Amino acid sequence: KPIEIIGAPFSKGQPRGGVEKGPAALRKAGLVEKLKETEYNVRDHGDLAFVDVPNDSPFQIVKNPRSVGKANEQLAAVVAETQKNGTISVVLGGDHSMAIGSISGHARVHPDLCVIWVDAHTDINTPLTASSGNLHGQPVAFLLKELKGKFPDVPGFSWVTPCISAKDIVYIGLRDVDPGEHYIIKTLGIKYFSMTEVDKLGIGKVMEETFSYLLGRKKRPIHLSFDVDGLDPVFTPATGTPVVGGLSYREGLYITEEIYKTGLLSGLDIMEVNPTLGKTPEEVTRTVNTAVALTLSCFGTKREGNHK
Amino acid sequence: KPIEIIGAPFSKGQPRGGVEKGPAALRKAGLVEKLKETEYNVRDHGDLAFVDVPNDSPFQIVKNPRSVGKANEQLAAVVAETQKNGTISVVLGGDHSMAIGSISGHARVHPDLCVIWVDAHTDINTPLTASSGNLHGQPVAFLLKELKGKFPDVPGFSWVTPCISAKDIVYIGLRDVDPGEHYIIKTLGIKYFSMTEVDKLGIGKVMEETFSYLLGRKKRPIHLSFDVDGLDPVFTPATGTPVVGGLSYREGLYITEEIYKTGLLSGLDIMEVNPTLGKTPEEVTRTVNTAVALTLSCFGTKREGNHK
Amino acid sequence: KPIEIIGAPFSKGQPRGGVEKGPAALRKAGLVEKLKETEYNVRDHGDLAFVDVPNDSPFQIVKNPRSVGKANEQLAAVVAETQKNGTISVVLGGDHSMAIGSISGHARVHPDLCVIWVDAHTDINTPLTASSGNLHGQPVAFLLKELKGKFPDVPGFSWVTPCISAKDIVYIGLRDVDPGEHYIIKTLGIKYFSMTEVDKLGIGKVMEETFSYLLGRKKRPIHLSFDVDGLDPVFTPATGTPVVGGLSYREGLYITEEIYKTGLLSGLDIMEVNPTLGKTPEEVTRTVNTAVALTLSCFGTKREGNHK
Ligand SMILES: N[C@@H](CSCC[B-](O)(O)O)C(=O)O
Ligand SMILES: N[C@@H](CSCC[B-](O)(O)O)C(=O)O
Ligand SMILES: N[C@@H](CSCC[B-](O)(O)O)C(=O)O
Ligand SMILES: [Mn+2]
Ligand SMILES: [Mn+2]
Ligand SMILES: [Mn+2]
Ligand SMILES: [Mn+2]
Ligand SMILES: [Mn+2]
Ligand SMILES: [Mn+2]
Repeated sequence: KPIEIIGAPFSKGQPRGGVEKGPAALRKAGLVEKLKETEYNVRDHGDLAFVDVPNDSPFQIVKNPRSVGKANEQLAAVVAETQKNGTISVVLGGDHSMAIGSISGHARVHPDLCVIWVDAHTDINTPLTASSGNLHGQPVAFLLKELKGKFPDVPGFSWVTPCISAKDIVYIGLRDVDPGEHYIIKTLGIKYFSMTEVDKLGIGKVMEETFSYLLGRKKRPIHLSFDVDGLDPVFTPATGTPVVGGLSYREGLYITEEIYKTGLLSGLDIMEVNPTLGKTPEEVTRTVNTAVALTLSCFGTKREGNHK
Repeated sequence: KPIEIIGAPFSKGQPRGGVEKGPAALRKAGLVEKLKETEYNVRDHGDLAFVDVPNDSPFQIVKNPRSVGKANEQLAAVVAETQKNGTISVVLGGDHSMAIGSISGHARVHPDLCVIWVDAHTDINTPLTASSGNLHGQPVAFLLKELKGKFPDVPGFSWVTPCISAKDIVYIGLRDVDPGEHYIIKTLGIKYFSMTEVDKLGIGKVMEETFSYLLGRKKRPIHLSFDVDGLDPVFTPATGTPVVGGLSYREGLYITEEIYKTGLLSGLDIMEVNPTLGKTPEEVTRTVNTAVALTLSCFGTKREGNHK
Repeated sequence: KPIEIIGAPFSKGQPRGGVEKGPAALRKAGLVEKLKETEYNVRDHGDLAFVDVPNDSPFQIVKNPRSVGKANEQLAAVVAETQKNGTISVVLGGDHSMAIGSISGHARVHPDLCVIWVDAHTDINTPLTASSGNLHGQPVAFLLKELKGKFPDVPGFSWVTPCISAKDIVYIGLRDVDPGEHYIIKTLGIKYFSMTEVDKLGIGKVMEETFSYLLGRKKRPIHLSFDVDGLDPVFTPATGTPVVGGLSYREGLYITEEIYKTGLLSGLDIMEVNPTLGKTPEEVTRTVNTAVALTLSCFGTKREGNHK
């Protein structure tokens, strides 16, 4: 089971600096060559080439609808293709709206997969509840089966097929949820471990519960969508929406180490790394180094050491 | 049900005076406006006027014994008034000596109240054991029954009536306790959770035990006195007496969230916030925001999110 | 039970000159004076003068054998002498290669001693498994019985006799282990607590398990060899081999507080403080003060407070 690195230098999902530079920033640290050092074979697919949809006027409050939908449609076909080939797709991200395509592709092949979403945010606003109108804050809304039809058809997303049930997703790291989002997750019964549950339980018990809940009855593919703002700004400063009181570098690694151990990791997303938003170059260094370390962890690197 | 913001720009409890600007800084951050966005209604009693006592000769070691005792005598009067109005009192103060007026006036109405003292210090020096003479380090000493008549009656504190006992206060965050203080807390059998206990049990079990101790025989009014230096200097740098290795931002919010969950919060103190002590504007903004964040949490704001 | 500080200004164990200045930096932090103020009586033996060996050329790959050996031989005899008289030895070191002499000398007076190694590294590379050739990454290999006869006897170390068995040592803080080292610790079944275990169990649980393991069968003296890089670079930045995701300040203090509480503390090493590797003078003070706080903790200072 090899690894397939897939770059997605896209930012139309949001307004900020240059999240599209995230893939280049990550490879710069030698992420690909480092991955090849694990027991996994690795293939770099390269970065996708996105072309904007000309008259991409806002659909209500939703910005760059057609462009975001066009990019994601392309990504779903690419991820789907590497999934069918029996590989572990790794999307080096731009904004988190690319999770729509990443997960849609992964789900077309492994429909029974589950999603672990590490993020300070739920990204579950619909094109109606979100005032920002930034698609990176609505990916899960476009993917959940229960919200299907709860919002008007959005131009550019007619190819999307709600692929994940509200009970197949687990949030870890929440601390910045909008009113409408908290309503949805609450009314839909979505399982989450906010920073409050993390402080109470400890990351160790959080994983046991995350796994028993998602893998208790039957085992299935795991798709970990990782937003770097999930960890605390001290560790991942170079992101568009940083929130204090985040996951520590240690807890982040624990998460991935545990996920590795399940041997079920099937899809991975490393998103929101925006090098331009570094107050100093070192802040980018920290962000990138933290992202790379997490990525390597998902693939066997253990802090206790490794040997063949 | 209602909430009343009381301002206490008093700094005679310590050699630093920037702590007087605390209320204005918090108010400038939008504390008032944010509290109204909760489930509670809010009232701003405005700031108290502290008439400074002329010939305030030092009482042996104690500094400004009359000026502090008089400022607090008012606070206690103001606080006793809002408490009878059936509202939750919240004091945005300067130094922690004002805890005397806040807690005294609060208990003046609710004598069966308990106290949760979040602080890196015990602030329980008696005018005799204290070596600094700064009253912001002796408040608990002027409030505990067991310590009454155990040190020469200081001038200006005649009006104070020992309200709490040794089994009605719980310390959280201790990491710098002078010898005479450690002697008293243990001789008196005061219940506390120093950083050592927080590290071992974990903040989750820590809150579970304080609530068990203070509210075991019965549910009663809770007074939360929050010294911003209880959180590590990384989070609350703009404060008078900072000590490394304190409670984290997450643990700080955890405490306040839990106390809100009891529905017993009756009195609140947010002290020692001093903007003039911010090495860089971002340090004052960081300190202030955490103080506001801690307050909102006390009144419902949850990290998992909120909706109407 | 008295205490005797022993300076070990040596650095031929690693490539970066400067750690030789560690003992002078610690005293300059008032370590000796702060120690006398606890309940223990203190004596400072001063620093040892090492004899730079002439034709000290590499031994296949290990750098400066004769220099490190003779250096360690000197310390051993000194540590043996102080231990003999019935005092607790505190070795202020240069690089961690001096642990060979600290522990060797300690074991002559207490053959049943156990060892608690706080490090980000296992320092158990052999002259054949290592590659850096630096001996500060091999002290444990020279002390373990199970490792004798697993590599060629090094020139200048024949005075050494493996003193600890694979079951008499416990590691805490591990996060940067070499493949060869990892193979060794799993092969020999050595007990350890990588940051992974600390994240999972909590430092409180880690200490209980460490004591059950080492002091379960029977009670015996404890040797605590503390590498400052065991703590996170945020607290001990001035060290040769910094590694993110380290033990926190609070955890370092919890470890040392629990050790002190056993009453069996007999030998201690405070190593790898390089005051020249500090990118800024404050980073040197920060690392020196952290190490100092750690030591005081090892001899009674508790965050809850102290009093005669
Ligand atoms: N709930 C906010 C959050 S935007 C943050 C998005 B992301 O998690 O991807 O960084 C909104 O609708 O804009
Ligand atoms: N024990 C010290 C403590 S000063 C800290 C006061 B406060 O906790 O209110 O910041 C003294 O007597 O000044
Ligand atoms: N495994 C590395 C570790 S160097 C770290 C040495 B010390 O733990 O003493 O800081 C080597 O063989 O150089
Ligand atoms: Mn996010
Ligand atoms: Mn996101
Ligand atoms: Mn304090
Ligand atoms: Mn205080
Ligand atoms: Mn070491
Ligand atoms: Mn080390």
